[PDB]
Amino acid sequence: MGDRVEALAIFRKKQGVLSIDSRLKWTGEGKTTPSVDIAFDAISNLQTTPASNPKVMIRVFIVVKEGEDPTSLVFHFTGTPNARENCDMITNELRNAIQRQREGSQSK
Repeated sequence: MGDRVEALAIFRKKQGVLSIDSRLKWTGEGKTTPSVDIAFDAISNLQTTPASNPKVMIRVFIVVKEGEDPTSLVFHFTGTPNARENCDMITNELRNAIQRQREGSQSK
């Protein structure tokens, strides 16, 4: 909500739109259902490409959202025309909103 940012990326050889609305939601190509729906409470941290890299990507480290186990997902913006710019847009709002939830969930 407001943190809504879009950037398509390749998730497990799937090139779809990566969206951010309180919950990090990535969706595959030609799909109405999100393939990566993980809330910020299930995002412990993430690693993104250092900008100066042809293979622009976004990696997310998932905390265990009751129901599964801790995992790490990768969204390759490498196959995206605006990989880095959207990657930054995603990462910045993503990381900001992810921590934003932590502010009211944990003491720090």
